[PDB]
Amino acid sequence: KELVLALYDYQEKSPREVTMKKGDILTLLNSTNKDWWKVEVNDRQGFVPASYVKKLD
Repeated sequence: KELVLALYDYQEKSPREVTMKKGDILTLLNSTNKDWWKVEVNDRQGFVPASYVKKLD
């Protein structure tokens, strides 16, 4: 698709979230929410804080 860049690390705090590290490059799955975007990291899917990633495109 698409791609975002993780600007910060994020540990999942809930069953529909996913973990990411600074610098990771993620596939954006759904950005229809203002606060949480669904991303695919590496074989994992779930939401992160929208503003902890940046679009590239």
